[PDB]
Amino acid sequence: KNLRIMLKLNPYAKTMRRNTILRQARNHKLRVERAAAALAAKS
Amino acid sequence: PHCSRNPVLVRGIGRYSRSAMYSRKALYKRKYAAPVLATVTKPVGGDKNGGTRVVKLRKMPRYYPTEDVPRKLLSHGRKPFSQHVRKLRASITPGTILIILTGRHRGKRVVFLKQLSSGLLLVTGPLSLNRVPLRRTHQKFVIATSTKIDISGVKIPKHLTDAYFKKKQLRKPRHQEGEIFDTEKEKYEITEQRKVDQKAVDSQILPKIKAVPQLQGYLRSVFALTNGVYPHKLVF
Amino acid sequence: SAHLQWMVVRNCSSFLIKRNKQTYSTEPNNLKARNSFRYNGLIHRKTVGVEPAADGKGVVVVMKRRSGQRKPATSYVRTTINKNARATLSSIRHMIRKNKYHPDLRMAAIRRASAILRSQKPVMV
Amino acid sequence: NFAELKIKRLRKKFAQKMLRKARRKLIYEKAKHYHKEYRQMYRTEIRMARMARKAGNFYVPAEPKLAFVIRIRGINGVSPKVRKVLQLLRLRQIFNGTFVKLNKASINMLRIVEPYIAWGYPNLKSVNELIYKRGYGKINKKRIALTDNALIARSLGKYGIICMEDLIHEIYTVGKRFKEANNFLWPFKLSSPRGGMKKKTTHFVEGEDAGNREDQINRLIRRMN
Amino acid sequence: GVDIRHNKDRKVRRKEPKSQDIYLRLLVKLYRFLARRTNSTFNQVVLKRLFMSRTNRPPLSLSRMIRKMKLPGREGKTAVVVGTITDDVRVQEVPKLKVCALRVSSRARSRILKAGGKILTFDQL
Amino acid sequence: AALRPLVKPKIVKKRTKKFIRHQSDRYVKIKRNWRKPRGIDNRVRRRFKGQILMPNIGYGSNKKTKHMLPSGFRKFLVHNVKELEVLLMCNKSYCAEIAHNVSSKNRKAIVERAAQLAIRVTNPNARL
RNA sequence: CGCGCGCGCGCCCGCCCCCGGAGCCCCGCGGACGCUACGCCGCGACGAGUAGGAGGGCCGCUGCGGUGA
RNA sequence: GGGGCCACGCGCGCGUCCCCCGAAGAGGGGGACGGCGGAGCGAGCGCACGGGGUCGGCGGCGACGUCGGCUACCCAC
Ligand SMILES: [Mg+2]
Ligand SMILES: [Mg+2]
Ligand SMILES: [Mg+2]
Ligand SMILES: [Mg+2]
Ligand SMILES: [Mg+2]
Ligand SMILES: [Mg+2]
Ligand SMILES: [Mg+2]
Ligand SMILES: [Mg+2]
Ligand SMILES: [Mg+2]
Repeated sequence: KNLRIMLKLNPYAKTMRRNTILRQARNHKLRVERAAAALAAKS
Repeated sequence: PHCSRNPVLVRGIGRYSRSAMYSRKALYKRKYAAPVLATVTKPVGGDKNGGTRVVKLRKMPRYYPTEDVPRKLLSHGRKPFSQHVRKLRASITPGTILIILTGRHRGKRVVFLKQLSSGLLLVTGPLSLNRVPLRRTHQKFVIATSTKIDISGVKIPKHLTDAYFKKKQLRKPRHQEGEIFDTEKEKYEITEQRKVDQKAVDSQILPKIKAVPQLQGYLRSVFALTNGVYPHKLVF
Repeated sequence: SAHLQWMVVRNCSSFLIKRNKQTYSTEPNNLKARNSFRYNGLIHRKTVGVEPAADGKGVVVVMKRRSGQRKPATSYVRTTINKNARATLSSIRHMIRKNKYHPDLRMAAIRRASAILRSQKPVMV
Repeated sequence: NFAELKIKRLRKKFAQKMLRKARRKLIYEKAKHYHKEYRQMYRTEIRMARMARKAGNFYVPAEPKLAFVIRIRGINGVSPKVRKVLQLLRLRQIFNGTFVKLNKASINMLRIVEPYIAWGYPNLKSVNELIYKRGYGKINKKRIALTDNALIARSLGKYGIICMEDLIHEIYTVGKRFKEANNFLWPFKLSSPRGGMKKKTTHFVEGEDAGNREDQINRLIRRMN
Repeated sequence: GVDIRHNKDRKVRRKEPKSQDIYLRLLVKLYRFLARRTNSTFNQVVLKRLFMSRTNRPPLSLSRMIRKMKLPGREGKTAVVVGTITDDVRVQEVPKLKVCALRVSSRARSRILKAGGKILTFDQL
Repeated sequence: AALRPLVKPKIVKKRTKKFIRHQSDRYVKIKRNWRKPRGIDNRVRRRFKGQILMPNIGYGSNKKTKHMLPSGFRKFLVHNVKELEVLLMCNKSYCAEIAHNVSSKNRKAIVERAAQLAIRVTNPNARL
């Protein structure tokens, strides 16, 4: 639960944590605009 | 002094890594290889006889206690009240109408102006209608309704602060003996400056209110509960 | 020797007091008046003690002479000093520190002195 | 001649800041390697069966290497033979747990104390949640919490194990130095299952908890921890 | 609950000498410090034997000492005992020795010093 | 006014009542002082519900506050001025209490001096 | 192995007092507010109980020797 | 000119080796690695805070029939 007490031990997890956020946001973006494209193509 | 070149992504993490920040702030092309009790220090003086004199600052104690108390250990993030972060519930926005439910002006419907730098809210249930002036109120001893108006165009003065809505009592010059000690007029009396402030605001609040029909009776009435009115069911 | 005197005098002594889960000692020249090796006047080749003046003004200081022991009549030196409570503490502080006379008793002396001078005034109006 | 000494101490601090910066860089990189390791070992299984389902064959995957073991019955009315086997596995109290490696010797023991335990074939997430949260060390015959890597290395670095991840590697992949890593750990002290159990007096074919509940052990760990 | 046993969780060694002989106890104050503050085990052993009782500290005879120190290598080296030294009148040729002990008999004392020997205590050790 | 002690931590007492002996409500030869029961068929010993409770060491009190009065002070008993002057330095942790056998004409003296040295007295107005 | 590696001051060459007190968490000059060493402090694990065995009792009753000016 | 690297200081080498200009080796770019020269250099502030167990550099009301008082007298449940 605590960021620092995790990472005092394992520093690499700050990178693994920074990743897996930017990836999600990027993946969120694609679905939404693309699903919007077809929907606007429906009507 | 440049504002921070590392943006924020989540609290405690940034969007960039070490190698990239290095390049941004250019740590290349910025390499800095930079590599007998006689002395009477502070006290000084001058006076008449025998020559001059050397007066000594921060003199020593007279009286020592018989027993003292040790120090504390150290801690991280125990800020004081003048440094906290202020929050606010989401359903409260400038112009909203709010039900007071604790005090003397209890169960009345009022209007919200803004939030100060202490977490307390500024309220004017306009004195003509509700008999309720500029006051401070707490965001948690109140309900927000879903009933709103547009207030953006309005002039609230600068001088209106937590330092202005302060109580003033507890006067030490007293006999300290008798049937006394809340007797310096015993009472509260109104300045004119408050009056001036209430007038100058409600002058430009009130016309907007009358742009909504029936919005006055809602602001002269009083809220209460009765038979068959369970509050978790009713939306506000 | 000191420990030898001590290992007899822990528990059996006329100046000893043991009641109410507390333990005190009343020998003359005992700062903090507790039953201890560090605080006891009768045991060491060097000791300091502090008392009130008999006339009723100032503090009496007591130091041991180190040369002729086993003849207690002329083993103790005394001074009485009466000044403004900042000169009085400073004088004491200078004795001990600058002569290295049993310097683990410095502030204990001072606290005992101030207590006396605080009492040795019109504590009542 | 004081300045010579001052400079001597101020130098000698270099010996400690540089070492620490090195070691913290070391720990970083190994974990980055282990990341790549675990992926390959996951995807590799899949790649095989797809390559085999394309033909008409099958794929018999490997058998598991380690097991997790919980005790569920108490200490009251128990047999001598069984009281022994449990206290070799260090389960001297209810809802404690230990890892263990698997072979003909171990498995027959588990058949003997089958009705009193519940064991399974765990995954990686469960190993993480156990060790970080509820995971402590045995040191000088005392029980001390894993707050920093000084403790681990000082007692266990002669095996090439200097941090948490090195254990987890040594545990999850049952390594050459498993015995020492486990016996360093104190047996885990867990809380009772949030949500409830069906019936502890029976096997996990008749609606009970006992015996082997191979992959479903992880579902349970989520609720004990 | 926890299925363990408490029959063997107290140990039945000594922690201090059961006597009030005060000279003994000062020795014990000393060797605790040396055992606590040194990297040796000689200190440990001695501390353990000053607690022991008297049937666990039998007397050593002047005869055995000579046989055990006339052996090769044990030339110029001190002999150390945690009890008493007696005399053995069945021995005529008493050579030079450097003994340390608690007690030493009187006849034994004389002969040892008359060969040019020497007697020590644990303090001077 | 009243002499403040040095510290004033809150005090907590795990049990507040006393422990009465068993079968003392029936009878008058039997007293309120605790004597432990030792019979075979007895149920305080065997610890049934709804019965007398026996004192163990878990009711034991914290050590920072043990023999500590409600006022923060701990107590000490005297008979004359001579044994009062030993409290001069512990004048913020411990207090004084004068015995029951002292005469009126001497209590006045002791109080008059304790007030000087700032040594609180937990019974300054008794005989008069 | 880049939080020192040769830093500073006079004029490479030299100085290189330095805590009877440096400067903040190691000072190899001496010391705890703790040091009744039969003392003070810190960690970690445990606590059912008849007959019965041991220990601690500043829990108590009557008298002797010393001692509480 | 894609997103990403606890990459790094550059000056001539300390090296096993290699893609290539080049014959296996030297000289040139660097890379994989060890790493440390023929370079590697180091002060002053602050957020500290998801860092070695909580603080408020935040407040209000109340007074000759009222305030407090487990424990200890009675009664009820
Ligand atoms: Mg059963
Ligand atoms: Mg529930
Ligand atoms: Mg059920
Ligand atoms: Mg059954
Ligand atoms: Mg038992
Ligand atoms: Mg036993
Ligand atoms: Mg009680
Ligand atoms: Mg029975
Ligand atoms: Mg028991």
